[PDB]
Amino acid sequence: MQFKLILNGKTLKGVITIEAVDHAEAEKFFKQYANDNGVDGEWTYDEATHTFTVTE
Ligand SMILES: [Zn+2]
Ligand SMILES: [Zn+2]
Repeated sequence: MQFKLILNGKTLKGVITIEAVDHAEAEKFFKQYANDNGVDGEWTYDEATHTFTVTE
């Protein structure tokens, strides 16, 4: 499956797409990915579009 993360940071913006075999695994990956980017934000998920957002 494919999932997207929109990073809406104060000083960094991004869009990342991954392949994953599980929805919760994708969430866990993206949370670690944002943490590793130094991005600390609030989260959303939209199942219709397979899109996570993190907003600082
Ligand atoms: Zn699952
Ligand atoms: Zn789905």
